[PDB]
Amino acid sequence: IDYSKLSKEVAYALRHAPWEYGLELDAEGWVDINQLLSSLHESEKWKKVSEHDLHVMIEKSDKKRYEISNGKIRALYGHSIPQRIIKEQKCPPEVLYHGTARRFVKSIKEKGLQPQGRQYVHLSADVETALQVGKRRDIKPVLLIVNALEAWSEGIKFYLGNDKVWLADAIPSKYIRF
Ligand SMILES: Nc1ncnc2c1ncn2[C@@H]1O[C@H](COP(=O)(O)OP(=O)(O)OC[C@H]2O[C@H](OP(=O)(O)O)[C@H](O)[C@@H]2O)[C@@H](O)[C@H]1O
Repeated sequence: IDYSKLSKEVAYALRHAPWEYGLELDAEGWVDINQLLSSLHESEKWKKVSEHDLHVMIEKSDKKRYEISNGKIRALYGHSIPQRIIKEQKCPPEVLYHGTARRFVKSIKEKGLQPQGRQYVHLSADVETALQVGKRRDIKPVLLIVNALEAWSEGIKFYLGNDKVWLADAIPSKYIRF
């Protein structure tokens, strides 16, 4: 089992297109794990995949993308579906980070950080994690430093993703150090 490719398939089902797998996510993103497995088994590549394989995929991952609880599974962040995933509001640390591509910096300066295709702006707890986010689009990514606690004190909402991935509503440029 190629766990990296399996994770990409699971991400598509749990973040982007659950309907394509015949799945319906609840308000917090959960779906029955046997329903996900049944849907994965529609694809020739994944007919061997067991629940055990999903736990191992999670255990071996660089990132805490998914969690399995009481026979249900969800993605913790990254969703793009029309129905807003309900996340817990959370006061952020003083500073969070956002790694991006050079070609987006002018637009972020003018408009702030926007959720774009996702439901939430995604932020990083540390510099190295943020640079890895930016490296997905740019070999020379730009580190943005977000005055997150200041933004929160002025009404910008932040939400729990995981220990390394923070979520937010749109963040005005005034809170972003370039
Ligand atoms: N006003 C504006 N004008 C122009 N561009 C703007 C803009 N505001 C923001 N942008 C940029 O628009 C891109 C959005 O791109 P994305 O939706 O992929 O967000 P992201 O890059 O944060 O990545 C999410 C997670 O996906 C991966 O997680 P996984 O590995 O899949 O688990 C990562 O690790 C993350 O945690 C980003 O470049 C923004 O900088």
